[PDB]
Amino acid sequence: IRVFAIPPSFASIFLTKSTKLTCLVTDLTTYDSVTISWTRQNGEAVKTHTNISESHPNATFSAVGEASICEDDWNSGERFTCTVTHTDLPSPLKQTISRPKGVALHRPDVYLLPPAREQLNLRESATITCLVTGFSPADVFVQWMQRGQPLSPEKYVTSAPMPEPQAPGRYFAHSILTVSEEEWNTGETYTCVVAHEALPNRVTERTVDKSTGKPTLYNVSLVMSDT
Amino acid sequence: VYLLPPAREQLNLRESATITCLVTGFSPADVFVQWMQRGQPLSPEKYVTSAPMPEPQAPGRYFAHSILTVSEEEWNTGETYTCVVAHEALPNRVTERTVDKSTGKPTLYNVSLVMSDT
Amino acid sequence: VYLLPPAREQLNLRESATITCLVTGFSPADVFVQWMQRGQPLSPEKYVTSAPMPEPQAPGRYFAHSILTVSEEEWNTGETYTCVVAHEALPNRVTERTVDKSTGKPTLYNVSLVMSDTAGTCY
Amino acid sequence: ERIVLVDNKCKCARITSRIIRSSEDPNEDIVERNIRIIVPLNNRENISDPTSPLRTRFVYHLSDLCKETCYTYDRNKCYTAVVPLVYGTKMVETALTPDACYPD
Ligand SMILES: *[C@@H]1O[C@H](CO)[C@@H](O[C@@H]2O[C@H](CO)[C@@H](O)[C@H](O)[C@H]2NC(C)=O)[C@H](O)[C@H]1NC(C)=O
Repeated sequence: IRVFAIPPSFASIFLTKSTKLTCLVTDLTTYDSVTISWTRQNGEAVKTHTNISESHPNATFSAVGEASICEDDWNSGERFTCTVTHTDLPSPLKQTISRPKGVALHRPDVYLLPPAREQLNLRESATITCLVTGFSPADVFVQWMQRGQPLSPEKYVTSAPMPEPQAPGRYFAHSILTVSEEEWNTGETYTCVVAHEALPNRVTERTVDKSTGKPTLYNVSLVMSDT
Repeated sequence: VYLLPPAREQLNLRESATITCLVTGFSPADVFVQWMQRGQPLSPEKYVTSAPMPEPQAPGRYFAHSILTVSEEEWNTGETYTCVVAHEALPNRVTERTVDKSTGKPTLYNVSLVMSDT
Repeated sequence: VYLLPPAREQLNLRESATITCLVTGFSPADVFVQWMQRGQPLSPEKYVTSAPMPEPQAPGRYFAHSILTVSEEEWNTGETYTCVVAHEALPNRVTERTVDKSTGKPTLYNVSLVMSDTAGTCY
Repeated sequence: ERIVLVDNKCKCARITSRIIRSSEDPNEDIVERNIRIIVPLNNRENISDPTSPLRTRFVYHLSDLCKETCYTYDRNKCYTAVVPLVYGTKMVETALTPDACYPD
């Protein structure tokens, strides 16, 4: 019986305007009559929760507590409470979550490093490191995008925030992508996008192909007519 | 270990250079890293590695990464800055690679100026 | 309309600074021209105006001229001596053009291309 | 003292000019046309679609721009290319340069 309280990402909101907030309990016992109630800080309950979990195949039993709120309410930053009331421990545990206050806004500085030439000599796989830096608050979101088709996340892996050594407040993150070298040798640029609530239109992005990233070759051919 | 030198863009800002040391696809877990330059090491505060993550594409061969961040005003000077890796599976238990500025420098320019008035 | 500057050898006698305004290949005639100097029309006698004699090779188009002199010592302040054409067949019925010393042709370039990744910006 | 004949902030060209009023001899002066270009060798040919090749040729018909396919991100007016995001698909905006697309 361990409960994860899952606040939606700012990204999830801003791409849905649907600020569902959930809390999951993991590896408890799936009896029936499993009961969890969402309440505000006031104690007053809120809208219910449907499509709740069932018994897991590997005994890591679960139960999703769905909820909803108005976005400004979360912006207002008041504590939210889903409490587990099941006979396993009919003692009501307290899952209280909020939004921190006082965090300033700071922007991602998305560089994008290209695969090391060495890795291009093992002759199969290539790796690209989308990077974000020096930003506040936490919880950036990223995905990778190329040729106008999205890249299903099982290609890429992303870090989570963790403070800069130098910046007292600003976090950072990563992302990693693995691709066949011939695919990267094909040209075939790649674009990593980031969405984060200090970014003007909320979304910036950068790209790289073989030619942009660390080229050995500079071929300008510039013509200047009619001086 | 593949070491990657800081982005031109970051050096454009010429603000602070971050070097990323990217360990790959290995087993088992419990890798370790620390940063070495001129043979004496740097405090483990000057860099940060999250512990091993699973790798998606391959089965549970792991990866990890630490990032060394330095004054570019120094990475403009040399300071080869190598990243040491410890792993039980390693035929000598300890590997290093390194990089400096002259590691992504382009070889050749190919200028073609055709100034004219036609 | 064009405005040719004086000749270099003109600018060695050291008195006569001729200036030429002009008009080319147009229909119809009756066009009026005048020269403007800093929003100030010149002396009408100072310049001398042509009449629209017809084109040599064009079917029926017209062209005329006008010439004006000043002190060549003045051809150091310059002030580009704007010649104001005035023809009916213009979108606003005036197609002013002007020319000064700084205009024309230099014989000392120095092109200065630079080259960098730190670009795509145009500060 | 120079006279900017052209300043094209989306080609990073800047033709100035300056009469080098000589040693105080008679009017044996020569006017002087400085030029300057900062070619990027980083951008696309479709400046506003980062899915194209980079660039090789940089053609400057100065006649044309002594007065629209020009290839530097002008600092002040900013760009964007609507870009799909998936959370289900969604076809959504972007901000291809920051610090200038700030609706403020
Ligand atoms: C190539 O560039 C052209 C113009 O430089 C782009 O054309 C339009 O760009 C606007 C930008 O907001 C879009 O809203 C339009 O939908 C574009 N029109 C078309 C027909 O694409 C063009 O988008 C660029 N290429 C690509 C692939 O986007």
